[PDB]
Amino acid sequence: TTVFTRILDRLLDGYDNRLRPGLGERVTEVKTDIFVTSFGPVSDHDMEYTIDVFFRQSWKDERLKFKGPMTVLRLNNLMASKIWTPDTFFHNGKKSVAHNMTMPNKLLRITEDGTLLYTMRLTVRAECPMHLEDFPMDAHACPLKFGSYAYTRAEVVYEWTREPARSVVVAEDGSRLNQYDLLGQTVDSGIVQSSTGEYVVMTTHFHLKRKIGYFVIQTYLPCIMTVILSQVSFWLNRESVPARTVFGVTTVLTMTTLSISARNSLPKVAYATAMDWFIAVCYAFVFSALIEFATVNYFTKSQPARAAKIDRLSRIAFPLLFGIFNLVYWATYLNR
Amino acid sequence: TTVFTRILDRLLDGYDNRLRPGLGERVTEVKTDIFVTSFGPVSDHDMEYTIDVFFRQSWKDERLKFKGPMTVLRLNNLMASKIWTPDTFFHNGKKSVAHNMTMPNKLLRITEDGTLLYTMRLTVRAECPMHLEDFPMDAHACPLKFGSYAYTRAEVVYEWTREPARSVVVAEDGSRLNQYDLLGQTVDSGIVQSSTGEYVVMTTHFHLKRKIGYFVIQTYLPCIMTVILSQVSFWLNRESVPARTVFGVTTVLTMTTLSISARNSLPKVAYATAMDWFIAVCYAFVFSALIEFATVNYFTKSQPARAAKIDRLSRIAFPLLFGIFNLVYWATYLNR
Amino acid sequence: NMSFVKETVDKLLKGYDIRLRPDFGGPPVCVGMNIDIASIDMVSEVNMDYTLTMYFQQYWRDKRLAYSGIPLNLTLDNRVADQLWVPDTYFLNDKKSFVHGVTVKNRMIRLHPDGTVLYGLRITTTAACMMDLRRYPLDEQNCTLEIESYGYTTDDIEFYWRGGDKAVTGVERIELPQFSIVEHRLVSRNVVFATGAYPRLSLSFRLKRNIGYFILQTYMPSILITILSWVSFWINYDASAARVALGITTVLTMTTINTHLRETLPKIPYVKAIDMYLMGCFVFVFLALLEYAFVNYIFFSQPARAAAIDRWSRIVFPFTFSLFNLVYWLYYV
Amino acid sequence: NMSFVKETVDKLLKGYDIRLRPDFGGPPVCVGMNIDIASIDMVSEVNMDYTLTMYFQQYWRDKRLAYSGIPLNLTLDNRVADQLWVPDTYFLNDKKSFVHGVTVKNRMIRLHPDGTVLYGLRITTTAACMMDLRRYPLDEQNCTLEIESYGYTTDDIEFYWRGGDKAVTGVERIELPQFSIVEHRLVSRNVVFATGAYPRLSLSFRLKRNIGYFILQTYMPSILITILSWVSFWINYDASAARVALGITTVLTMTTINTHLRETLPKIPYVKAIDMYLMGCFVFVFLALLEYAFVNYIFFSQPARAAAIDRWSRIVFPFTFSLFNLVYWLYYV
Amino acid sequence: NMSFVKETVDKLLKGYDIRLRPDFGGPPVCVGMNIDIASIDMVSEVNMDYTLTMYFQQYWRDKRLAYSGIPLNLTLDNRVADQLWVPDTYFLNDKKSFVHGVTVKNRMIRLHPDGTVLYGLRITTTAACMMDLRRYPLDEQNCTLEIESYGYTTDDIEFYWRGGDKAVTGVERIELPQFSIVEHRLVSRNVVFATGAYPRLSLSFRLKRNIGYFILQTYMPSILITILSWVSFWINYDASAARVALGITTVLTMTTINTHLRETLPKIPYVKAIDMYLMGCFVFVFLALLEYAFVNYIFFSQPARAAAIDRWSRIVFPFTFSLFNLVYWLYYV
Amino acid sequence: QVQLVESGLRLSCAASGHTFNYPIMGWFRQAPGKEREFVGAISWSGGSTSYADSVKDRFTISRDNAKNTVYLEMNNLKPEDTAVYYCAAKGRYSGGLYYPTNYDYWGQGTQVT
Ligand SMILES: *[C@@H]1O[C@H](CO)[C@@H](O[C@@H]2O[C@H](CO)[C@@H](O[C@@H]3O[C@H](CO[C@H]4O[C@H](CO)[C@@H](O)[C@H](O)[C@@H]4O)[C@@H](O)[C@H](O[C@H]4O[C@H](CO)[C@@H](O)[C@H](O)[C@@H]4O)[C@@H]3O)[C@H](O)[C@H]2NC(C)=O)[C@H](O)[C@H]1NC(C)=O
Ligand SMILES: *[C@@H]1O[C@H](CO)[C@@H](O[C@@H]2O[C@H](CO)[C@@H](O[C@@H]3O[C@H](CO[C@H]4O[C@H](CO)[C@@H](O)[C@H](O)[C@@H]4O)[C@@H](O)[C@H](O[C@H]4O[C@H](CO)[C@@H](O)[C@H](O)[C@@H]4O)[C@@H]3O)[C@H](O)[C@H]2NC(C)=O)[C@H](O)[C@H]1NC(C)=O
Ligand SMILES: CCCCCCCC/C=C\CCCCCCCC(=O)O[C@@H](COC(=O)CCCCCCCCCCCCCCC)COP(=O)([O-])OCC[N+](C)(C)C
Ligand SMILES: CCCCCCCC/C=C\CCCCCCCC(=O)O[C@@H](COC(=O)CCCCCCCCCCCCCCC)COP(=O)([O-])OCC[N+](C)(C)C
Ligand SMILES: *[C@@H]1O[C@H](CO)[C@@H](O[C@@H]2O[C@H](CO)[C@@H](O)[C@H](O)[C@H]2NC(C)=O)[C@H](O)[C@H]1NC(C)=O
Ligand SMILES: [Cl-]
Ligand SMILES: [Cl-]
Repeated sequence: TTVFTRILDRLLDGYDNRLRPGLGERVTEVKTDIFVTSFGPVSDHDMEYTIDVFFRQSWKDERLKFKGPMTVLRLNNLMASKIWTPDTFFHNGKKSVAHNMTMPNKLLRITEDGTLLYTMRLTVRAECPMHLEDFPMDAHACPLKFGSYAYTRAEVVYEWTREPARSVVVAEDGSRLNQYDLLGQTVDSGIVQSSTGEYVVMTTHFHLKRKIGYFVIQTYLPCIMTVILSQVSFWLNRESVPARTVFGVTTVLTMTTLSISARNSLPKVAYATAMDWFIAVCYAFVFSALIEFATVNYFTKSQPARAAKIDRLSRIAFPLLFGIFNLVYWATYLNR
Repeated sequence: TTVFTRILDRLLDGYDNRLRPGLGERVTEVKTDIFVTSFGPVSDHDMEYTIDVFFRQSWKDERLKFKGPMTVLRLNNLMASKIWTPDTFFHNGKKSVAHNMTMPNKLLRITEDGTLLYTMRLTVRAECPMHLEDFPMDAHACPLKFGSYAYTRAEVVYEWTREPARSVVVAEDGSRLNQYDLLGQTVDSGIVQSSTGEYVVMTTHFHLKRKIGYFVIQTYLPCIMTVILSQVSFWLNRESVPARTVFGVTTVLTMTTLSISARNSLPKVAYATAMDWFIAVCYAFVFSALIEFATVNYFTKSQPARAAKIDRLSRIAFPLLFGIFNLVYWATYLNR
Repeated sequence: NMSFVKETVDKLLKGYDIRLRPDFGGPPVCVGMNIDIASIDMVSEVNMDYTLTMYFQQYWRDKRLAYSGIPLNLTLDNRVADQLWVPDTYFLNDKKSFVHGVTVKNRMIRLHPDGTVLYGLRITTTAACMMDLRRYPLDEQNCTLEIESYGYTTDDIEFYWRGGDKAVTGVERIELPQFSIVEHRLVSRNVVFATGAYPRLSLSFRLKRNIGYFILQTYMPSILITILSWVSFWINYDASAARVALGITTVLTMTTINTHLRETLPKIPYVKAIDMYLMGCFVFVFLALLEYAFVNYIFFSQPARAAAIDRWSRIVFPFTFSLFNLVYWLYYV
Repeated sequence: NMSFVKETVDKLLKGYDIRLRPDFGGPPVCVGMNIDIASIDMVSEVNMDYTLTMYFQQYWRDKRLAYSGIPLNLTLDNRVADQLWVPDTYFLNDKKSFVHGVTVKNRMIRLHPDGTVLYGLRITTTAACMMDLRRYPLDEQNCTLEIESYGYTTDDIEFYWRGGDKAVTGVERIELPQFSIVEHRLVSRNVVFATGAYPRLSLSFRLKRNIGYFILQTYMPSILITILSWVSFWINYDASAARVALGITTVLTMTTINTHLRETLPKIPYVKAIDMYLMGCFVFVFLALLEYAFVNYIFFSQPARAAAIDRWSRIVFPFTFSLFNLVYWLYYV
Repeated sequence: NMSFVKETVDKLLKGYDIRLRPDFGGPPVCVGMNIDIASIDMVSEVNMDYTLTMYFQQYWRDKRLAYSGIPLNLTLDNRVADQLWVPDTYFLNDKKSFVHGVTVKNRMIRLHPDGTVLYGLRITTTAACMMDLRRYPLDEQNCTLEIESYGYTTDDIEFYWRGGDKAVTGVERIELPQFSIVEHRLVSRNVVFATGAYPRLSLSFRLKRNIGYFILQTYMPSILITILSWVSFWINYDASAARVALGITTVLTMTTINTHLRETLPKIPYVKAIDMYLMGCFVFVFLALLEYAFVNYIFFSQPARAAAIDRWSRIVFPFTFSLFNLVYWLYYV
Repeated sequence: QVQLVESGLRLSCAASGHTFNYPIMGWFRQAPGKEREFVGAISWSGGSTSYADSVKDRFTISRDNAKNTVYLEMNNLKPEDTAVYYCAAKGRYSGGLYYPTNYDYWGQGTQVT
């Protein structure tokens, strides 16, 4: 055990952690890979998502070569603060957490040829810009971009540890999504440019599709039921003026409440979503049923035959047109 | 000034702050008192309360004896980090704050005989389990328990500085309570045994009694007015079937809404409070009035005399029964 | 004799290397764990997590810390924990955690003559628990705590529950307003990641939801509105405004109850048990309204048929609602 | 020369005991305070507090820091404040406070040749303020900040407002939508605790609440609903459904207004001014409904009396409502 | 040759006093700034603030850090920033800021051979923005970021935008849901407080609110309810229950729309444009209900005048509502 | 942009334009041999006035937002009150209330003897 203490003391003797390995001689190459332990909730209102990862970096530092009875030193993570490490940050991160319970969730390993493995456990909140025209039948590609903060590409480059598609691995039971479905990920790398120079960026896109069931049993079904309820009025006799008026006013009030309540977990976008179009058409149907009653009541005591004809025609026209609209709408949006 | 600097440097020369005073020789006795500057809000949903205290501890350390021109050194609280102090914690604390603005709110005083006075300013959030069967006419005993984390009763014992009743002192104008009254407090001490050994625990119970005015004008009055409104229906003539139907329907809907909304403040306990019983009986009255109208309408055209008799008897029976119920309920729950 | 104890303690930390685990280069160090659970706070379905407060004790042996001549176990100031090696234990499914720090950091270090260290912490942790809400509110959940070593593989360290099945205490005294703890379980296993094999301890609880709150809050109002909808069958068919008001009110109120209830839960895509009950109640009130509409449609030419239809509704609707309740509560209980 | 100043400051801090106050063992050290108010972010009735942001300046003399040969005042990097003695000033009624720390800790240290230290902080504090809401929303509040020394008694330390009445600036920068600042006051005193007597500065503001929002959103809806309830008097007494619908709607809407308004405030037990107004409006609408109930009760045998009752209600209800409003607005304004 | 670089960097920090600014005792040190706006997340009328993430770069010259013999920019580990002098820059109007710290502190230190220091931070800041809501939601706001020295006066330090109007980048890429950035402006000035004169940089944005959400959310429901109220004029005047139902429903819906509107804004004491529109609509629906009350009152003895009043109301209400809409939408656009 | 119009013993300052961005109006007077001297300041909305020592209890400042005017009423004059008067607007984050440098839009000079 004294041998390893002497080895560590010699490794750190005269070491300067203010300097990257290969400073002034070569580029520092960092191999990176991410293990997602849970792909957490997506927040539509904040346009963001949370992800919990093991973030793994590996690189060569010739100043740390050693020779001893073991080939890999698995050290206490405090040693990480004594050596040089890459200064990786997430470009679209919002407020991340490096876990510190019960100790810093970090690991450092040194191989005798000077290779360093450096792993940490992180919870990252990241921006996912969403376009909600097709809501609630929308799909998104949520990104995760990371790279060096201070070192340009002439100093530090990043590479995926293995094939890029196999360097971002999602745990099989690691899904905290309630509203979305994760379809896969695409892995890529590139160069970003800024006033301080050119930097390497590593990018991962997660492909999410919104599940529709909640909005079916929360918004679409009540709208359909309100339209059917408004059309029930066509079968009450023309003497029942207060009853048909009650039908009309109650269905219009219900439609207004549903239209207002439809956007409650969404950002205040300036355009219309698909659900908004559905609600607008349902509102038009309900309002037109009330206008039909007003027209029927106007002609009741002067041209009773015309009123009877209008009622009979409406009894067929309204449901048929609503069914045709539903066919067109669902074919348009579920086949996109 | 240099005399005091030399005294302080001599006190701290060869002083090990890892060792409690009297280690291996006798028991460290800590005298404790509490000054409550504000007894903060009580939360029923979280079953917790907040309290702001000056927490005062006092003990004897022979290693800190001195002889100088002054008898008591009132030192900068930095000195407290260089000597031994007790590891006192609050057993039922949830997340507390040691105040730090503009400097750590701590004070250390050393008397020439080796006596230390150590005071800190704390905000403690503590657990108060509540039995809400008598809500909103209930009373609680919220505890505050503290003791040593790591030292058993064979090493550290806590005593109240003066008589236990006089050791916890609540400020006159330090009430941040909104819906409660602080009736008093009791003070006690005891022993608690856990997997690591036996520990001294000091307990203070604060007795709280809920004020009812908010719930009187928030729940009880709307329910009573709804019942009276439903009984108004018995005076309308029998030709006005839509009017009496509207009376019954709107009163039943109001009772349903009140019943759903009356449990917002409370946690989702699995039993019925007193308010729940009151609302259930009011609901029964409103439903029974609607059923009475249905019975009267059923017999109106076939047996008009029976319908008139039922209306006449109901006009007397319903207010009398509601008055008797109110008398019994309030007598039961006020002189509890 | 504080001088001799101080000499011994200073001797222990003289050549101590905190960067190396005990038995570095040799067999794995064994770490026994025990937990005293103080409370389990909010079990949230919206956030899909639960909060736990506990005393977490770790027990191991470091021969570098053995001492002689002092027949006492040395409880030290907790800050000495910053100079000793401790295991890098973490919780895999924890979202936010902290060690309590009033009045000091709630930490205990107790040394023993043979080099045994007892290391205690008081921890509050919010831990993720994905819940299956298909049978809500008659559901039963299983929530876990996953205890693992971050950096040390199974060749450096090995975990075990100290005391067998009695390593976790205080479960039977927990009081939860909405749940009851049916059972708790302790598991020890290994998990393989790309960086090696690691020891894992699992503490799981099985929670059974209490239904009294939901009987008071959701089922009873729906039943009362469904019964209210049947009052129409006892009103004569010529009173159109009264019966239409009754039916429309019941239908809209049932829809309002369902939508109001569904917004206190996460936006899950599937149907829960209470959702099925509310949808059935909606079907009943809607069919009562349709019955009145049909009676109103044919009560001029055929009044006797309308009277018969009302008379049959008076019996059929309560009977079918009773059967629906029987099937529902036999299926879900 | 930078090296000459460097060695002057090194000489100042050589032999400096940060554990001792200036003139330790002698007369008390005097600390002058200035406050420059930047804003009051919010005033919360539910939490009974308010958030204040300010530049807090402390002035004292430490003879150990006197220097000669430089006829200049040394503005030092704020990190040097970690090496100097500073007063242990705290705020007694504060609940959560921080010093701003971007880009660095918002702290300032300025030394003067004779030993005077000027020490500045940028602080945001959420301070408690108990509000009396009996006259709400026509109420006037008094919110204070209590500045005290924690460890040093009046024998060690003295506080004074530096400049007297001009020690606090920036009061005109306070822009609250729901309040206006009427007055501010400075107080100096001593407070006795069981550990001794301590200096205490007090800064108080008087807040006057603006009535416009409540006129727009609470009083007018109630007035309009009360007026709408009078439309029943002009409708013929054969329209039982229409008049009953009018009365029921007005009554339930008044109750809804009251419940919705009261749900947004702390659960105080007493009655506020707005509550008394809403209850008066409820009494008026309930009496209108009762008037129709009586007219419907009597009109089939005494139509002339029912017509007279409606005719008199048309005049009486607006008159008594105007009297109620006159009395209410005279008493509360 | 890394050993020579190490020796040079050790030499630069030999005898270095971080308590002293560059050119201490001489002319002011000039600090240039530039900002890359990564995002502007949320703009809140309720809290009167906005959130912003940026790369903030400061540039200055420190001749103590000049080095020779190394023809390279020296990017150093960001912890070297703790061993150097940096400016004490802060944001006056900020409420809560932080530097990102994952995986390490998001900080950059780059030395140049002549002694030039580039110091970069990534900052998320919430900043106060007082908003004028008199024309809401047709309003336009001006939100600023104020950048100042905390301790150093204009005799010690000077600020300037590095590159003039090109010093702030990334504004044109910003996408906001409710707003669009019409313009951004850069200003440099001096500000005098009681403690002296300080340099100040201001960055201002002008935001114009998008109207579509409010067209879909509040204006169209109000228009549709107002139109719905006119259906009453086409129902025969003897159907009292129906027309009273229409009037009551329209009044209730107006109140509901208004409450949903007000549940999203701060409690300001003045009237907004949307408030003006909503109370115009309320006046219209109330007048329609009063028209029915009049017709029902006079139609028993004067059927012809009642028919004429209904017939004329069929035309007058749409015409006046169209005129009110024309005036409203011409006064605000 | 704010336009200040001076009229007027009583001096009136009528402001038009962006009075929301400059929520404070202040009064100054310049002596023939001395620099500009602060007299008083008024908030457009809060109506919270502040005065210099030399004109406390004598000068008064009032504000009306109906036509965006601020009035300085001068009473109990003295021969040491013969200075050219100016009115100015101060930004929201412009610093100290007593320093002319912090005021952006200055009105026309008005003479008093
Ligand atoms: C009241 O008490 C709280 C804690 O309860 C204080 O907050 C802590 O303040 C200390 C002192 O400033 C902080 O400790 C120092 O942190 C430096 C780094 O700060 C950055 O990173 C941390 C996270 O790692 C962030 O929290 C922080 O905001 C910054 O972004 C370290 O560099 C310091 O270490 C240096 O000195 C030690 C001396 O021994 C050396 O060993 C180190 O190598 C190094 O040179 C130091 O650790 C602490 O992080 C703060 N914690 C929190 C949670 O904020 C308040 O400041 C205090 N308030 C008052 C008024 O006193
Ligand atoms: C949001 O709202 C803020 C105010 O709250 C607006 O900020 C103002 O912006 C204008 C520019 O549009 C600023 O005016 C300019 O100020 C410059 C700096 O002045 C300082 O230095 C001079 C001496 O050099 C001093 O006299 C002065 O008191 C200051 O200390 C001037 O240099 C500019 O002058 C230029 O224009 C004038 C004509 O206008 C020419 O005569 C000059 O030669 C020169 O070309 C100019 O005056 C103003 O200072 C800002 N106010 C504040 C408080 O910062 C934002 O513009 C607004 N945002 C948007 C998007 O509109
Ligand atoms: C109190 C109660 C009041 C309310 C009323 C109660 C009534 C009670 C009565 C009945 C209850 C019925 C409940 C059904 C719930 C189904 C949910 C489901 O499983 O959805 C499934 C999908 O769903 C689809 O794919 C269908 C979507 C299209 C629906 C079209 C409706 C047409 C109506 C025509 C009308 C014509 C009318 C003509 C005129 C008369 C699964 O959901 P998911 O997993 O989230 O989806 C995955 C999405 N992803 C793959 C893209 C990721
Ligand atoms: C728009 C509004 C719509 C609603 C309607 C508006 C209507 C407007 C008209 C009138 C409104 C009148 C409002 C009064 C409010 C008083 C509040 C108060 O302070 O109460 C105090 C008195 O409380 C008690 O003493 C508790 C017992 C109350 C019993 C009530 C019985 C009613 C029975 C009716 C039977 C009818 C039968 C009829 C049969 C035909 C509360 O005391 P506290 O100190 O806060 O609490 C105790 C605290 N302690 C435990 C620490 C001691
Ligand atoms: C130090 O701690 C050890 C471990 O708990 C103690 O050893 C146990 O002491 C109890 C005392 O009742 C015995 O019943 C056990 O049989 C002991 N176990 C072992 C393995 O020795 C020891 O007594 C403690 N020492 C002191 C001085 O308290
Ligand atoms: Cl999700
Ligand atoms: Cl309370």
